[PDB]
Amino acid sequence: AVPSVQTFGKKKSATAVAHVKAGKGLIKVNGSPITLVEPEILRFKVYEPLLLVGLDKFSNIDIRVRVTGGGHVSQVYAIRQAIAKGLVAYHQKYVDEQSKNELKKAFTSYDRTLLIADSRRPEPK
Amino acid sequence: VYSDVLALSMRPDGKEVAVSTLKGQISIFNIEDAKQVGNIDCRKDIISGRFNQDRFTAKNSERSKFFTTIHYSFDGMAIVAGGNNNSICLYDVPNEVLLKRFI
Amino acid sequence: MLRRQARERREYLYRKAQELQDSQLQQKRQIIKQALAQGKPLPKELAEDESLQKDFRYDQSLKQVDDEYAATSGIMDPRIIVTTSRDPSTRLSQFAKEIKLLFPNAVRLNRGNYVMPNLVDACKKSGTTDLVVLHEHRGVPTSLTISHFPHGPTAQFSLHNVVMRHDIINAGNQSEVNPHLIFDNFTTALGKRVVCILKHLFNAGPKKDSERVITFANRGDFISVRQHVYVRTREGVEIAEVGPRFEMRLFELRLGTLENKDADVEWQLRRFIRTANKKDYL
Amino acid sequence: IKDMFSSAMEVARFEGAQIKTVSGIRGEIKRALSKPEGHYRAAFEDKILMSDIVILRSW
Amino acid sequence: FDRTAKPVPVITSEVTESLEDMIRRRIQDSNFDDLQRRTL
Amino acid sequence: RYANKRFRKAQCPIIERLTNSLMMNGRNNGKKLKAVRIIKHTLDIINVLTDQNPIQVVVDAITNTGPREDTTRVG
Amino acid sequence: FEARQRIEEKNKESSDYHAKMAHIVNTINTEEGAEKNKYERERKLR
Amino acid sequence: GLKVPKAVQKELPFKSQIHQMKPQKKKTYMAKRAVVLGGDEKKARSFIQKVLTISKAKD
RNA sequence: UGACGGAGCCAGCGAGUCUAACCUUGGCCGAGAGGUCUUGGUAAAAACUCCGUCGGGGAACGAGGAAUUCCUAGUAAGCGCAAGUCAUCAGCUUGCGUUGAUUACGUCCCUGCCCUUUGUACACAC
Repeated sequence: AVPSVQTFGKKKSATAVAHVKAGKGLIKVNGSPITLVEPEILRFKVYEPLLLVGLDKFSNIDIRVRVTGGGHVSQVYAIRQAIAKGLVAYHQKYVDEQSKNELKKAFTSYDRTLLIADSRRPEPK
Repeated sequence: VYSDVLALSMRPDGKEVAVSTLKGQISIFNIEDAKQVGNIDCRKDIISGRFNQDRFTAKNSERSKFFTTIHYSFDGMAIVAGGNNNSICLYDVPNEVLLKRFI
Repeated sequence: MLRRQARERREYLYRKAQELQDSQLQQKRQIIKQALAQGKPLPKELAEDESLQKDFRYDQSLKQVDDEYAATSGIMDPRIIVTTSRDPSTRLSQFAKEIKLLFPNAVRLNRGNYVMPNLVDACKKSGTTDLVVLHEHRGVPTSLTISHFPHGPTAQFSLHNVVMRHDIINAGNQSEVNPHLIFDNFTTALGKRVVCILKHLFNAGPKKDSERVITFANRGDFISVRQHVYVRTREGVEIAEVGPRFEMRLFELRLGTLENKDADVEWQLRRFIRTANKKDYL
Repeated sequence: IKDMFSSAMEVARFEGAQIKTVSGIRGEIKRALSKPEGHYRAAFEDKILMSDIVILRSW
Repeated sequence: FDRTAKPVPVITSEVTESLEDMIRRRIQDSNFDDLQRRTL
Repeated sequence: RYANKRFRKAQCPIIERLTNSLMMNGRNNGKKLKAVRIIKHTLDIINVLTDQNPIQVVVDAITNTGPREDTTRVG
Repeated sequence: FEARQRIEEKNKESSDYHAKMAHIVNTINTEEGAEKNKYERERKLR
Repeated sequence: GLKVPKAVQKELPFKSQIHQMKPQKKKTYMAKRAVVLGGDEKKARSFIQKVLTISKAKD
């Protein structure tokens, strides 16, 4: 068996599926390395998990994502969401709970939107 | 919140709300801007029972791994929490730790 | 909760279907009650009966507003979201402003980027007892849909002979007091349904000496609608026309909420049927 | 509908009227057009085919 | 020829006045339609 | 979510404020990527000419330009 | 204006036609059938 | 034959689902391998086709 | 507040054997009706992103006065595809997406509008 964990990400109408496997230590957003998600004003808004948690936590494992739906800004937000959620899910399934809880704390320190997308419901008056 | 928030307590300061959720979690949300300031995972450290008539383990059980009542102390420092399980816990907020766990 | 909505609506449709299936028992018990009071022989069918004939004690103990609203006909205030169609031209926005003004208990929503399933949700979930959607044609208004969010009915009217108040004159302001209502010439069962919908659209129990009246008149299958202020004199009553004045015509009634587009249709304006124009209320 | 008429005058005269496609489905003639000069629009019964021939009775 | 649907009415002095007098008489009689409290 | 309560607008970072107010224009409504590219290049010019620090200069500008006593037309 | 006039007159004419039609058919039924049942009551007598 | 939109076919409840089995593109091993007889077997399979079609039309 | 050439990349609605133009030269065939071929002219995803280049219009007009009208969050304003639903809509109408702010979230002073001006409810409290 291969240690394996999947998560999701949803901005406006954009889907982002993210597999996370234990493996050779890389990151691929749909068949092309994450350094070439194209917007280029947002590539760091994609990196944000990578950087904020430091690399080795990723050096251990392989992350594959595919994204669809929405557009540019929505897809970038969706990938960042899926990466972060996938990281915490894998570290709470096959690795230690201390990493789990402190990762969740680091994220919710920075900006909670990496975890719970807001379903930004319409409002009465 | 990730789960359903089935117990609610509010700080004397009135700036913070402690919320206890069916995933075995207590959160502390600040209320001037609505955001999760500090969380305390509890699911692990609850001494929860196995009834005489059951047919599954008291580890794999899932009837009794959430906190159903919450209250802060009055320095806004500690939480007393209790459930429909065997034990009453007493967390310390600023470090997010368990100070003790009675039976 | 949508689990709860689905269950509650399903119960309702089932209860209605069985009321339909036992109205004949209503009529039969009516016959037996009649004969018992004024002792006359029973027909063969009832006479040979022994099951009903026997249990007709409880049912002997047994024993108007329309149904969907009777749950809260006069208890909470029905509140309304008047909502423009989409990308609304300024004249249409003016019209929606004035209609929100017209009703009491009404509030106004600009429609941009709100889809109907999402609007219908956020309504059902906030509690907004009615929805109004307005459609235009080069600033002119032509369509008005009235939807009732507790899984209720939606009457889609057309509306034609509009007159806009800001267009009329610098007439000042309305009275916006809980109004009085006048309804004329609604006769058929459909007429009663329409008056039921509009009435429960309005508020309840106006203060016994209010000053403005809104009136819905039937004239040749076209509803007219006016607003008026009336100040009583000792010799007569003279009034001032106010509010929009426009001519309105029902053209379908979906028993679902408006977004359904495949709900159950009670009536629809047949207008290629060969005898279309000889009859009223078609 | 494209050749029952040749002038918007004419179609305005005849509009709001009652027609039946040879197929036997009813419908009404409703509004003249502009950029073509005699073509009008009808609201029919069902999706009227291109392979039909619409008619209008007259005495 | 024939036709499919009665065209819309157009308002005039006669229509306005007839509706207006029906309204005024209904006021003189105070015959009114309205949602009443269901008390208790 | 910086415009729901009264002051979430305050809690929002400063550079985001500047970027959005910058894209507020007649034909620049709805091009935030244009706004952000714009401010990035501006700060580059800032660092090249005035050597010290863009963000510090931005903060200094905002504080020194904030008005401190206004008037209102009397009734 | 022509539309409203024409539809009005057509409705009046069709309704009046129906009324006359029922008037006639029913008067035949009443008168004739009455005297026929008279004659039949006669025939069964013999 | 009828055809279903994507939302419908992606949301049908389990039991009442549809079964659209897509054509196989990359020719597979067994379909490569299998022999199909010739000559008299050729003509015989032709004949059986013909006979079954006839009897079906008859019935 | 730009123009132009190549690049870069992402949507959601909709799927009835039904969805779609007319004039024109002349060939052949055809008893004809007509058919085939020629034949000439007129009707119908954007923005965004990275590289490159340039540096007033054929009498009117250079972002549109005075007054008045609408607007508080996926809202203002941009931007393209699609459908045409028994009323209404092609001079258009309605949906579906993507990009996404500024500033009050207060006050009854003005402008109107409402209300009440008797606790009646059952404590403790004014």
